[PDB]
Amino acid sequence: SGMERIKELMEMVKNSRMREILTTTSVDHMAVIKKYTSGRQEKNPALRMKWMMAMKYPISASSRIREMIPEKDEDGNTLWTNTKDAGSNRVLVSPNAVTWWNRAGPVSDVVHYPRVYKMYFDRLERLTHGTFGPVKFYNQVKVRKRVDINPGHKDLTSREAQEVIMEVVFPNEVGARTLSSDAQLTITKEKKEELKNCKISPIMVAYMLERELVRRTRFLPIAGATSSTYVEVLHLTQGTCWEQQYTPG
Amino acid sequence: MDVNPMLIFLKVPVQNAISTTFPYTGDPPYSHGTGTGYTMDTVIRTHDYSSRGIWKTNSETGAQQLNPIDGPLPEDNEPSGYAQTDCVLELIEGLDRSHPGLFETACQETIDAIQQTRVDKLTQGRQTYDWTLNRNQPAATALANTIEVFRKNGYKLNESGRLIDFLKDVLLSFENDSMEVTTHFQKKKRIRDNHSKKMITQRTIGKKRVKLTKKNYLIRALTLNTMTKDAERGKLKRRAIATPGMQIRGFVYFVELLARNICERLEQSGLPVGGNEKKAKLANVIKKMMAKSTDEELSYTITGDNTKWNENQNPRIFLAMVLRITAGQPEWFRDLLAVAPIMFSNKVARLGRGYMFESKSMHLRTQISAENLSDINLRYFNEDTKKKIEKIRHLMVEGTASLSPGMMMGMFNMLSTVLGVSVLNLGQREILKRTYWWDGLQSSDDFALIINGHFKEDIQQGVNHFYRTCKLVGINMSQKKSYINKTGTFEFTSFFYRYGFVANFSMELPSFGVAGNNESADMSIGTTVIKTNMINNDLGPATAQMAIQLFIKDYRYTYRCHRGDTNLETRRTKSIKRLWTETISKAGLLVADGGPNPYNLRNLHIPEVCLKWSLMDPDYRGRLCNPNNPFVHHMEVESTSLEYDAVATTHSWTPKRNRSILNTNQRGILEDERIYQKCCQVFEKFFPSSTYRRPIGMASMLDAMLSRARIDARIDLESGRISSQDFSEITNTCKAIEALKRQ
Amino acid sequence: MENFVRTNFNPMILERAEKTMKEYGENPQNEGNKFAAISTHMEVCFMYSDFHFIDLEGNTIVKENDDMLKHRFEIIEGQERNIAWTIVNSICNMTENSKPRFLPDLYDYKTNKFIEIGVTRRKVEDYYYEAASKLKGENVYIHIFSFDGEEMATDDEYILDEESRARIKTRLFVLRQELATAGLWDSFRQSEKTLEEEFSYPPTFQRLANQSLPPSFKDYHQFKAYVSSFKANGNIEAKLGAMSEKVNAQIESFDPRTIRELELPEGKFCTQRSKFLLMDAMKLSVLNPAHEGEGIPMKDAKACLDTFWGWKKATIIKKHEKGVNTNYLMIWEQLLESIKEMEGKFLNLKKTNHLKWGLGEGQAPEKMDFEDCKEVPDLFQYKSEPPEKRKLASWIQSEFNKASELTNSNWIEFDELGNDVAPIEHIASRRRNFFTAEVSQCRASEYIMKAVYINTALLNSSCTAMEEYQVIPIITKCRDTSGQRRTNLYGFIIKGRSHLRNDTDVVNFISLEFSLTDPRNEIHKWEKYCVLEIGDMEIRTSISTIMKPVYLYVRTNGTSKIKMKWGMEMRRCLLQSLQQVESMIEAESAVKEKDMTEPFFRNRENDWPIGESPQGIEKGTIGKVCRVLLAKSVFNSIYASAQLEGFSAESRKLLLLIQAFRDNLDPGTFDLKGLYEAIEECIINDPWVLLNASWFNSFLKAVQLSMG
RNA sequence: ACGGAAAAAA
RNA sequence: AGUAGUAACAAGAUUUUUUCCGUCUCUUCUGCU
Ligand SMILES: [Mg+2]
Ligand SMILES: [Mg+2]
Repeated sequence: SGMERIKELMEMVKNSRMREILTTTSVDHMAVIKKYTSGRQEKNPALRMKWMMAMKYPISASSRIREMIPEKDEDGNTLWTNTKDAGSNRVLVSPNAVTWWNRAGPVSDVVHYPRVYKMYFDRLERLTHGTFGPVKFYNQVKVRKRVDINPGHKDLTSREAQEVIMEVVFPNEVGARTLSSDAQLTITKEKKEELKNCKISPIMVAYMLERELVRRTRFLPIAGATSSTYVEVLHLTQGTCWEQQYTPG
Repeated sequence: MDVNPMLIFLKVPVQNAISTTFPYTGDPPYSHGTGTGYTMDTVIRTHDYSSRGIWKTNSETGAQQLNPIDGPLPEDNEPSGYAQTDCVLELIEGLDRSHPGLFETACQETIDAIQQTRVDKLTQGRQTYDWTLNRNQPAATALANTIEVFRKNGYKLNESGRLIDFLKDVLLSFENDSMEVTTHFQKKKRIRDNHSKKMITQRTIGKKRVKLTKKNYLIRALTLNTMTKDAERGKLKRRAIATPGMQIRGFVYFVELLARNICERLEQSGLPVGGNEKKAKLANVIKKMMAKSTDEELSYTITGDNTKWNENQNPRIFLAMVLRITAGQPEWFRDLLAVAPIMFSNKVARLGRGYMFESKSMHLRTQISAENLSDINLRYFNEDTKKKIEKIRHLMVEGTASLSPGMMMGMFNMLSTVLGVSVLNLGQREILKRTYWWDGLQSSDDFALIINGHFKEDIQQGVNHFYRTCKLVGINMSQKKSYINKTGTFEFTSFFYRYGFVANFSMELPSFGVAGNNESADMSIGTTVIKTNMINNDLGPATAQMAIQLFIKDYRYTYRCHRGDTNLETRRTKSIKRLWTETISKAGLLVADGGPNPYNLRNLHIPEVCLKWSLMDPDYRGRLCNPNNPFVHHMEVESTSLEYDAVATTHSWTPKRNRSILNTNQRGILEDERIYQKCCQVFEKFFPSSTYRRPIGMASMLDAMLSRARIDARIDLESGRISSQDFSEITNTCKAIEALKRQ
Repeated sequence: MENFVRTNFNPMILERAEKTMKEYGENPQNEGNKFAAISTHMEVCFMYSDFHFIDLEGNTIVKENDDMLKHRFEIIEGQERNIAWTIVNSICNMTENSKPRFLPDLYDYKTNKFIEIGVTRRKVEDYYYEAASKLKGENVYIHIFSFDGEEMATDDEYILDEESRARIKTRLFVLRQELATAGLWDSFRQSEKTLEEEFSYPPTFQRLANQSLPPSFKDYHQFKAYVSSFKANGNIEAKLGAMSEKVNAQIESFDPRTIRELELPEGKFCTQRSKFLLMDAMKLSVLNPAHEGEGIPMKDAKACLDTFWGWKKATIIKKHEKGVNTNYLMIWEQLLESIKEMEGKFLNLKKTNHLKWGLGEGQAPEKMDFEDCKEVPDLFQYKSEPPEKRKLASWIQSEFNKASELTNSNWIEFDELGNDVAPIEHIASRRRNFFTAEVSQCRASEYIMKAVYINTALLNSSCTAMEEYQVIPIITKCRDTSGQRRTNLYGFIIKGRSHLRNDTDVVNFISLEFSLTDPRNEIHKWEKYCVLEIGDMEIRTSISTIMKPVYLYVRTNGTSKIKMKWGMEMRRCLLQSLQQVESMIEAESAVKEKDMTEPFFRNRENDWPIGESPQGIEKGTIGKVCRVLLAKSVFNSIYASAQLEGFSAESRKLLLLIQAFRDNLDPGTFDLKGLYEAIEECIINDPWVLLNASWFNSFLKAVQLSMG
């Protein structure tokens, strides 16, 4: 099975320049060459998106889209064109192609958005089943305190949660770092049972477990409760002269 | 009636309407042309506030160097840079005495972090002067070029991965009599344009390799390149910023790390805190200082700015501060932290890219570089530039100006904060034993001073004492911009305290609008910016609703995604109209797909695809969140073709990237980036965590990939995933790759 | 030593030992016996792991060469540390074996056990019990060999065969005899037993270090010893006694009844520099436009031009003094002729000589490199002169008075919101409806939408039509009080040749705007303009139907991508007004403990001072205050300049000094004359900066009258 | 961990 | 001419701290009720 990447490595080591680079650069030096660039880095993207959507082809998708969508819409809109190049791997794409995929593309049965972004669905279910009280008007004595914008796991700190995520998602690249805690192993086995035969990317699973398990803390002006369900609705519950009485679900 | 908006200050206090004093709705002032004149202004202002010092010729670079410290005392209120060494050492000694065990823990944290820091910590700066090319580059490519020119000249200590070994190579590279670099050139060729029939010059960029001299390499290593700061608010005239090379970039990180560990534990330092944590720390020390004033005592706050900060911060004073903070530490640590003030006391400033010269007879304009302004007759410049060149000509060594006194802007922020906090720490009522005493707050140069005393004469005595003690160390308080009132209102780093820090929404106006990445990312950016300004900067709820409406209007115009029942017409109105007419539950269509606006004050913390998920059609949510969607990138499943699914919607697409320059052929300099990206793309086939976390190791990439291939083939053989012929094929291909790397 | 290890070992063993020594940062030259011990450990692990193969059935067979077979052991020692831990993690996540705390040496697949192999020079039992004390807690198989011809495994149960262990013992006895005959045995036997860091200075950097000191010192180590051996003997007071008395911060007391006004500069009157006519603009409107092609700018332009048919021949009424005015007249005639017969969506104009002059084509000198410009005897520098000073005129105060006024058209239409569920959302909706009732019909909203349309269409034409001369009509769309749409045309913009690559590159354009204002009444406002007289209009007032001449203001202007970007984002001005105004509405709501939105808006009491009259200070309501702050933000965005940034930043300190005086906080300055010179430096020629300076002087006089 | 945006201070 | 302001365009090649967001990848079009 792993003969394909080994033949890719042999083909890339047959060339003398890539062999010189792969034999002289270390694993530590690869970060110095992964961020290497020589062209002019494009700045001010807001203005470029202002004038670039006036162009007919502002999106550069992969070449496989030439087999996924037609070249013309029902109204005759040219959805994609080739690039003026003697190669492959890129095509210029109209936003009518995005609307065509959203109105006439293949309907999937499996979607991964309720699972990967389940924290925002939890916040939506807290907001929907909430309870609003009356508005009191008085001078808010707001004190900037450190509060949890993400609660995390109750049995894990930030470092222990990141160690649990590294043991779950990327277990053969953890180095000589073993989790000493005993809830780390239980949460690791629970997540490994939950994430077997996973069809999504490993970094997507790692970021899902990062927004689930790792707690984040910020300094925010708090007038009232400091629980993690009240920091997420801090813009709604308080202002400068008013207080919204809110109870989550 | 003549309308006057200032008269609202007759009823409303000024700090309660200070957002009207910030004109942050128009374009900030940009700088045209070259930063040569501002660089020569900085050099002349540095050597004119220090002109009574000792001039010496450097034995290594041949440059004229000014030594103004321990010089004559200042005799006027002008900005002077004659800092006394013993006063600086007494202030640092009193700072160590009033904070017991402060320098030891900071030096020990720097000891622990020096052993653990790697070379790619230097790929964190924004841009970097590349001495190999004499050009500004990003930090990663400048570090890569420095490492390649070092290890192609025998300096191969940086192959160990540590930053301190790269710094040993940096210090040892000054011994080479002929450093051989990899420069760039161009080939101009007059080819006609095929759309205007006008003769252009197709300059083609290519790689050249030439040898330097020892003095030329030492000039290029101590060179601070210069440019002009753009889009700066609050200033009528522009100024030059500078960037150091890759030799000085390494030691500056360690000195800044030490001074940051010091500045984190000082109660008077406004660095490195920011935002609401800085405001809470500032308010806590104001509450602590106002509770020290007795029932019969006067307290007065100075809002203070310092005039010409970097023109008077001498690097030898910072050398004394580094050697006094690190007293008791091992000598290698003191030398490693002391390299950077030595490299900044011997620095040269690159003078930009010359000027532009206009022949009125031939109707010509030409960019004359800064290295060519020495053999030009002075009749061609204007009078300001002629005065600047006549004042700067005796400092020019190899196209750069000598800048031994003073600093450039933003170099040592934390160490200067340490010096200012030491001056603030002098005036305790137990150290002084006088009638006046002070405390305060210190940024890089901005400060707020609180002087308590029994009478206003004692307040004036304390102000004079603080001013003259700042003058002893080269800190010149701006008398034009500092002002003193009673305690209760002041300003510090554009934070206005009027019995509590008042809000300022006008400073956060350019963060509104469509950010310009894609559809869903800009929706999240807009709603999070409105929510953040509701929380922090006190954006009111009705103005927040109007900000939601203005963002939705600008977002619907920007991505041409107006509502499906509109009468407007764009390039994508027919597809959005078809999607609007064929959708049963139209309240689940996204704004990027011509749906309604779902946002209000209660749901700014919820993304758009989540908030509309209960209202989406099954067909629409199947097509929108399709895992086979082609607009995003899919990763291939590794050995542990078949690609992974996609979670993002169809609105997380990639916009087109333009990188071509006018008449420029850059296929010689981009092929290195292409081969580097090929090697980094094939490395992740064997190590899938190299994008989540940075991989470590001292072995090469090829040895790591062959070892991972062999151990994965053996695990797949012994676990029952592959066959024996697969294992034999992988091991024989690894043997063939080893035989290719041998011979 | 070192050469014995380079003689009596295989070169691959030396390569593995060198790669494992360089991982710790120690050369074999500084430690030769450690290099010999590492090479001996490597060779013993290699002789343990080699020539042991597992067949297809599973039985471990010993082969003489590598004849399809797999190795029995996995070698862990000799690799990199991260490579070895990757191998250990791959093994431990295939079986159920717990991870070893330390790196082992081999791994036997036949018994599934990690193997630690130590090669000692003491007795084997001593190093065995030392390793068992070091590895107490984990199940790692140990196998210690020594140079004494004896071994010791764990529980004396050897898993390797007898022949390979006999070869190991014979090789170690050969190495012991070779170390005896080289006189190196007891040195290597007593070579056992972390290092420190070091950072020395090379002589070039030492000579740089000697020249980076205070001028009394000549060596870096001398200054280092001085700083390490320094105690304070009162150096600060000793230096303060020697400093002159003329270095002091003498607090002069601040009183705004004693300070002076700002000195506005003296010269010619300030000129209109906006991108369009603000108060003088006359629009041609269509009410409910239902023509074929509604939405397209040129179709709406022609449909608005069809509403006015009083086109007489255009004559130059007010000349541009520095420019050829017949070129402007021919530009307008070419524009009208090309409008009256065209097809398509866009109108690109023919590049005629008068239009080339008006758009500045060919005015740039040709750019060459200095290598091809070496014998040019006329190369003089660019002129970097400061701007000329200008005097304040009354037209900018007239513009700001007209820009705060209500009109009969809803100029800004806000998009829909979500459902209001929370009670604070209903409160904010009521306050937002009050804000939109007071703010949408303002002249500043018309200027916002005019600037947004002009900068958007100018940016699109600049980025898609870089060569052609695009005609961009000045179109806005509004809704009157009847609830019906209206499309207004203010004139046209002929775009230049916009090949802008830098951020500050200027695209020139020509603005031709319709108006009814005579340029001879206030001619100093119109220096940069050429004004024609293009028509006559029957203006019908309440009494008379008069024939007012319709003029056309033609001028050459220019912009850049940054100015167009900040022109497109002018609707955030609506934030900067209303967030201020709501905060005042919030402030009283903290004192009255109720919702003070409706008492502020409905109960019109004229609470806030917003005007100066010949009578005195005039007061208006909160809606007038919101319109005034909206017009202030609009004029800050339109007339943005570095002079405005400098003036606002420097006058903020004087406003804060006046506020500190009014709080009875006893304000004091150190150099008020220098602060006044810093404020008055930024008042040069911008009309908005001059108007804000006059506003500051009027506010100063109002403060001085308020303390009497 | 990479990249982008805004602000502050020189 | 004009933009503009200490110097450029008028075609020819991003220094330090904090906050927030995102994640693997090179042609003829200008329409904000
Ligand atoms: Mg200040
Ligand atoms: Mg300053």
